[PDB]
Amino acid sequence: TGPTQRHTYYSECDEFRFIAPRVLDEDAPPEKRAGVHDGHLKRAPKVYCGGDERDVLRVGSGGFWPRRSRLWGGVDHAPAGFNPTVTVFHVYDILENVEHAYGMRAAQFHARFMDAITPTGTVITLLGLTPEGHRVAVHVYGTRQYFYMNKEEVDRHLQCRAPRDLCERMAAALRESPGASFRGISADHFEAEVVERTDVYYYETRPALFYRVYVRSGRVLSYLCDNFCPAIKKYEGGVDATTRFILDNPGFVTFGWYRLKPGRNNTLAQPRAPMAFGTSSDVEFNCTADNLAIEGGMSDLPAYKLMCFDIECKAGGEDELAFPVAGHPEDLVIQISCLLYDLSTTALEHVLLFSLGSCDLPESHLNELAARGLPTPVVLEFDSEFEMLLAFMTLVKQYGPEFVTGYNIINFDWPFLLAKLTDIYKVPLDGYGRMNGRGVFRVWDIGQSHFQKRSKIKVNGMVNIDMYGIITDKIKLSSYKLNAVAEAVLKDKKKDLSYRDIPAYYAAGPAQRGVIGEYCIQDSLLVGQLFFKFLPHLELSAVARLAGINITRTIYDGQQIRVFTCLLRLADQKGFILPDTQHVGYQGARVLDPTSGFHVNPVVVFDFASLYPSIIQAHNLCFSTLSLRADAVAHLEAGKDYLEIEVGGRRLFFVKAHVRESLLSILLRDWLAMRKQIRSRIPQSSPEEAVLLDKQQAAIKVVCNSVYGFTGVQHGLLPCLHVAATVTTIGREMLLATREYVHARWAAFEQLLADFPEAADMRAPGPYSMRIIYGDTDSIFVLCRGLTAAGLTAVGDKMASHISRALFLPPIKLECEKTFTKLLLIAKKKYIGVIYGGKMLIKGVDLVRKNNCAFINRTSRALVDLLFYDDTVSGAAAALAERPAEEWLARPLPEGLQAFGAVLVDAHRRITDPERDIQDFVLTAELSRHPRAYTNKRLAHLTVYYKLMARRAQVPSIKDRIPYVIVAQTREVEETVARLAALREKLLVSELAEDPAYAIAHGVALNTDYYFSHLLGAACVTFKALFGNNAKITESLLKRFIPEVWHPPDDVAARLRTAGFGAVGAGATAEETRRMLHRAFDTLA
Amino acid sequence: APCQVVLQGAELNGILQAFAPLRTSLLDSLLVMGDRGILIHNTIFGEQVFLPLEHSQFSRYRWRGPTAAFLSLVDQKRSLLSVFRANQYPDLRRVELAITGQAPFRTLVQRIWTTTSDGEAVELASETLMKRELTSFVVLVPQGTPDVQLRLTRPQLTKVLNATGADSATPTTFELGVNGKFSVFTTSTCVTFAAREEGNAKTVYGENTHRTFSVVVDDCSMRAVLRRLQVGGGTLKFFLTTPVPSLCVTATGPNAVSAVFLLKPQK
DNA sequence: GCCATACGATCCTTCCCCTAC
DNA sequence: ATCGTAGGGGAAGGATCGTATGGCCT
Ligand SMILES: Nc1nc2c(ncn2COCCOP(=O)(O)OP(=O)(O)OP(=O)(O)O)c(=O)[nH]1
Ligand SMILES: [Ca+2]
Ligand SMILES: [Ca+2]
Ligand SMILES: [Ca+2]
Repeated sequence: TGPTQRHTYYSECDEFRFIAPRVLDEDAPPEKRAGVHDGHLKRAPKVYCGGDERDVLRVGSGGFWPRRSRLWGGVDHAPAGFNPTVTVFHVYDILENVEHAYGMRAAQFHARFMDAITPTGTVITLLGLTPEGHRVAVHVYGTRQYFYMNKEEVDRHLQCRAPRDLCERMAAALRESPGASFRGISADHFEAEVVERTDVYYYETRPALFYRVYVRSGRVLSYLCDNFCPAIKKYEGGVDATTRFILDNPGFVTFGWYRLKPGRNNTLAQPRAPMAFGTSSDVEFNCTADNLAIEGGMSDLPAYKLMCFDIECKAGGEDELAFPVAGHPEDLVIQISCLLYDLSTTALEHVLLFSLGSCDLPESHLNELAARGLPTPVVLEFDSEFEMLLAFMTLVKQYGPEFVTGYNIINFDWPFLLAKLTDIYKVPLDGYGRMNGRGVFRVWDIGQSHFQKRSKIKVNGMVNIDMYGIITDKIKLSSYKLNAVAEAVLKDKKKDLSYRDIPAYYAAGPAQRGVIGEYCIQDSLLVGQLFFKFLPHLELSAVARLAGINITRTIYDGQQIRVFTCLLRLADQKGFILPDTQHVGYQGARVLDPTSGFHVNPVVVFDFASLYPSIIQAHNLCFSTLSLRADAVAHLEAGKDYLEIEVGGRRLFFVKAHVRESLLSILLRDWLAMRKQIRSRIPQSSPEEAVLLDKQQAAIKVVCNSVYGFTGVQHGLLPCLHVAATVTTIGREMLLATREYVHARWAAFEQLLADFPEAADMRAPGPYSMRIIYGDTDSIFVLCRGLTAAGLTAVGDKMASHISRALFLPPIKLECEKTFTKLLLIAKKKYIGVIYGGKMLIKGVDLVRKNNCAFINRTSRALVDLLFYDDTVSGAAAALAERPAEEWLARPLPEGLQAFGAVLVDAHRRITDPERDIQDFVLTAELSRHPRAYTNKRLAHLTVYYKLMARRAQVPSIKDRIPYVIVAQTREVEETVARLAALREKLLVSELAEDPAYAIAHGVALNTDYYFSHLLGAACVTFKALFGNNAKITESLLKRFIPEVWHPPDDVAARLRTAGFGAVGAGATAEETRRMLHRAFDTLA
Repeated sequence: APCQVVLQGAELNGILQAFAPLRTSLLDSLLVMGDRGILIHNTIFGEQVFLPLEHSQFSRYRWRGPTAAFLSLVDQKRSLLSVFRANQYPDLRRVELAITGQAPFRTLVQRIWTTTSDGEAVELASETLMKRELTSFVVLVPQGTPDVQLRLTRPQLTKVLNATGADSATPTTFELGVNGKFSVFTTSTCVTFAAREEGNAKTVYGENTHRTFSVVVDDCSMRAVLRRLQVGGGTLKFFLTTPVPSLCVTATGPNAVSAVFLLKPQK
């Protein structure tokens, strides 16, 4: 008949651009060997596999890669009589597009599906899988966006009654728009009605009448909200049609199972004719919102497909050691590795290796793969790069991986492939997703614009999950390279291949290409192992289902959208409407004064559980429940019915729950259930799985606490700083009240014993001195000297319960978290301690920071373990506190501090020997902004960035960490610095950093003085609490330990020796030197 | 203390008198001690500054181990020799040096007394200093025959020091005389002395008759350092016998200081 | 005694990195 | 386009100050 929707993706090709290296044809003499072939070739693209030549666009019978697509270029490649039945299907993604009756007049759609979109319409497309395994795309009609406007304002400014006249005026305004695109729009496209609504802001607002406007398009609503009378307040003008469809029908979810049911008037979903298919699914349906129901029975994922992919490039122009550039035609993608998994059993299904040229994999790799039962790899050889890229795109379109993954694909792989496909070969990739055309296929980066903070990729019906982002926020490592993380979490030491030896391997022969392919397949296998070890899709799907947005928006949008979408449900349910509005803002928490020092007595820790959510729930803080002025709440009993607070010099009133319940209270109540469920499985059975449930519950805690951030965002969407400031003030008041209550109750001599008889057993010699020594927001450290640490856990729990019962109303609960045995307080948010069980906790100091090298960290860890574990040094450190630091500047140190000097001298000896490992002296600094957005421009890592850019190396992105090493200051180094400063326009500035690879290649000596000084500084700043928090005295005492007091002549010894100068000391250890002294003195005296 | 050293007021007066012109330089210097006394070594402007202190200059000097070297500064900007300068502490009573420990771990502890308004006890306890052994050290001291000597007086420095001080471009051409004088014709000043070496301001009253030293200096700098040490005058000792000739200017008086410089080794 | 000055430490701001809440 | 605020600590820069003496007193 004829396809109603044109298939933009390639299906028949005859002409293509031929670009390939010249070292592949027959290995020609050096004359015609360098360079890259270029020109226009007129033939059908083809693929080679095992000596078999096939056409890439030759769907049917024989094939090399697996295919899951039914149609191909208007041809039904399905068996005759294929009419599968669909009753239950799991939907994973939701689409949205625009359709017109004129375009769809060729199809055989029902009247009910044509009258609802006759001028224009929006159709919600749900993509999923049937239990059998058939891809299904169901279309839902009858959904229109709507927004609220003030009836009084439009009646006063425009003076137009008869709401149809409002639609006529809107259509007239659209018709006279400067752009010649709103043609044919009339009043029939708009539907204006009168509704009774109440504004969410403030408690004194009275319900009023609003014009609810339904618009039957997507860009029309945006244009009306943007240009049409911007002086009138608008409500919910930014909510998309997908959210409207989700929230209008109760119980609907964006990720889960759905069931097709008969409609209102016994109407059924219409299967779509195969010729009129708009997607690449096997079967499609047409229905409305009345035909769909939620099935609570099935709760397992269907047989989805995952594609872990990776690409490799090789510079083909001059200076082959330079990094490849996508814009350069000579640079090519030599190889692509693609591993296809099934997301129902976590089992390997297919392995593919696209290679440009012949590639014979080594037999060792094949034997290793066969030993583990993995499938035998399939290698496809291509004559040009365009053929390989077209084959990869065809595989993506045909197999249709529902989930796609890799490592650093958002920043390197996908942009490179897209640039090569679009800027060079001019290929339309709009229809290469799941839609047959006019889809979304794009990548956004951070760049200079501060609007975005994350790099995103949007593909319709394709969930891209880069593992770099997942690894970045699950483990803490100085370097996030593939080898480092592989050795860290997988404990698998894997070989690596840089980009400086790839050209030699490629020009050598097919065996080297096979070696490269082996390395790339190992890379893809490692990425898949990480993906299936962490399983991000389950967590992201759960968050998307709970929030009410797509999984893609859950991954890429942020945290404000989830809270806004989840609050919109309650806003619509309660009759409220959310208005549209689009330096430090307010005061935060309080940190107490730390009594820094080395405490040997037990230290217990008390902390509130879910501080901010509990405060919001208990005190009824919300947008609707707030009055900024008096006489508007002056009809209720004071105190009992409302709470008056003093925030920022202003009095605020929050009425109690029994009068007007908070909207945010139900938000937090719903969001905390997931965390409670997650934390209930950790202590059941988890030898090593609990490390992932901890991350999951931490993420849920972050998204729960994000409600306060959302309500405290300045210049955001739906902001109100009053609630956030009230929460902070309440938290500070609770902290101070807890401190005062603990000080004034159990601290005299016996009150703790009277309250708890169990204190009779645990009583060390000495009087009670129960006091608070440190506080942070809601954490309180209590130094319980004179009591044994074995009886301060149950007692601590009882005390926490008593305090929570006697001071704060529910759901605010304070619990005894930890119990230190030896504490070392340094400053605010910086302390190292030992738990009663035996574990050691480090917070704040450079040991747990990512900008310190391995040598200093190892030495500091050794010193900390020495101090906290050996009895002699601990006793000596305790005795150090008796005298002030000044006395220690002229008195010998206690005999205990002897192993400290041993560690110091060992570190000094190890740092001053030939052939030092450069990897132990590398530091890392994170680039967070664009280089042009730096005021200082002197940071010792922007220098490395510019040096890497100058030599055409791998320029780091705007969110990864640059490593560097501080080289020694030599005359050559100084001359190079001067030349660089002169061209790019005394003691040298500390911007001596250099790329570690460059230092390894050129063999540059490292600045030992800088590293030793930094080691001493870290050691003194960590242990300055032992000497009364004085940096100078501690530094002098630490430097006293070192034996680096060698005093040799500055290359003038030879001249004096030639003048007849006696030698004293040094190698002459015998007695004549004494006579030499006489021999000197008789010359002088 | 196996090597305790006690310096009382009787020798403290002499030490203070010796250090009175030495208001600088020796603050940043090395101190080598053995069984005979203390030698202070410094490298002022590439010039070897040496201060000897014999055992007879201390009341209770004592040593038991081998030679040792100590750096005056302790924890930076705190010199062990700060007691012997001008009138920093106008109540100096006694000086104690406490060497304790093993041969490679010997430590010097300095404690200072004070003549208060009604006492002469320790009192001062926060000014005690501790300095550990320098471990590996090599010290080169000028030794050899003094060759020809001479008793240069205070007024002579107005013409033997402030003559050229301008490197080899304007050198002093260190000589004595082709006929038996001590006239050092530098470039134009032509300072003239009569030598008259025994054993009149023209006569220099020399000793150890050589009267052949005529080798030019390596580079004429001098001046400042001798000005810096505030030396009134002293004896010039020559070391041309060695392959590298040297010149040593040693002051006159108790515990004199010596400035040592290297001449032209061409001969 | 003098007075002059070029050295030097010595704070004191401001900006940028990661951490603890 | 899209969570918030307190804290320490290293590094590069500008202004401040306590002395060390000499030129000059003489
Ligand atoms: N806006 C915002 N606020 C945060 C954030 N983190 C902490 N807070 C403030 O809560 C202080 C207590 O933090 P916890 O880590 O104890 O958390 P908790 O809720 O008290 O839970 P536990 O006490 O059980 O750890 C955050 O990421 N964003
Ligand atoms: Ca790669
Ligand atoms: Ca990679
Ligand atoms: Ca808490």
